[PDB]
Amino acid sequence: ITQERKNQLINEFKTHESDTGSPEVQIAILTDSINNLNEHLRTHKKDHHSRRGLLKMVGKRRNLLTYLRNKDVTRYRELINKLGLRR
RNA sequence: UCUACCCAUGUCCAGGGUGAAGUUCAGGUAACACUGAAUGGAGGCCCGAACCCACGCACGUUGAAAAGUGCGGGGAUGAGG
Ligand SMILES: [Mg+2]
Ligand SMILES: [Mg+2]
Ligand SMILES: [Mg+2]
Repeated sequence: ITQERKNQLINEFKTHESDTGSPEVQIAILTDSINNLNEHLRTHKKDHHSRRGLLKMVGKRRNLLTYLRNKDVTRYRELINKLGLRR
């Protein structure tokens, strides 16, 4: 467990001090879980059930990224640079 | 001392072509795949002298020669000479 990743990408674009539901925070946590799960699948190549989990996370993260991009174009660009995404 | 195979140690193979893997960059996707370009220089790879071979024909047949010559021919970085 890491609230580290919360308090980092809360404060970058914080609505509240104890913001949790910011797209920033969500996308960041998704990015952390995605990347963790990828390295599981490097080892456990034929864990297909878990891999469907990955594809759902990826789809959530994409949809939240498309949401920012349409909402706040600058705020989107700051998030993808810090996480190191492309889209 | 010919020749067959082997062992040790040397050496030879003008030139030209083709463009494997890999790599890089770009694209590419959540990751990979995958795509393009450049690079790269593989091969009992290609064309072709030396060299090695001996497919066809002619000639020769008391020969220039007890196996050759002429004109073409095959291999030519290899299980090579
Ligand atoms: Mg050859
Ligand atoms: Mg040749
Ligand atoms: Mg000849």
